[PDB]
Amino acid sequence: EPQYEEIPIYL
Amino acid sequence: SIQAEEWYFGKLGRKDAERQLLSFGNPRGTFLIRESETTKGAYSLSIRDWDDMKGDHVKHYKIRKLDNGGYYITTRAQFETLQQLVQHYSERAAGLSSRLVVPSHK
Repeated sequence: EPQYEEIPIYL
Repeated sequence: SIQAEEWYFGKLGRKDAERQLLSFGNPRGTFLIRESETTKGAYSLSIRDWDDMKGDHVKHYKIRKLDNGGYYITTRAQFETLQQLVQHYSERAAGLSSRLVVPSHK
């Protein structure tokens, strides 16, 4: 249950 | 008193933001802001994105803030205020699907 889109940064 | 009428509305939530953009407001690419009621009181960046397969819609980007002074929706980039970050995002998205309001509420 996501509440907001958090810009990722993984490979 | 930031734009208070373009990329930031005030102390709004995600429910009013979705019905605030779809219920008469602007087309897609419109990213507004508002206080997130998820935490003690963080900020937010709602977005409008209609599609040719369901109707209009609206997403959101919970904005956070460093106690040292660093507004950032993503820790990849922070700023000093919401007007200064809307200033930088105005020329760039910063990393989210789209940047702050694209057009002009005018």
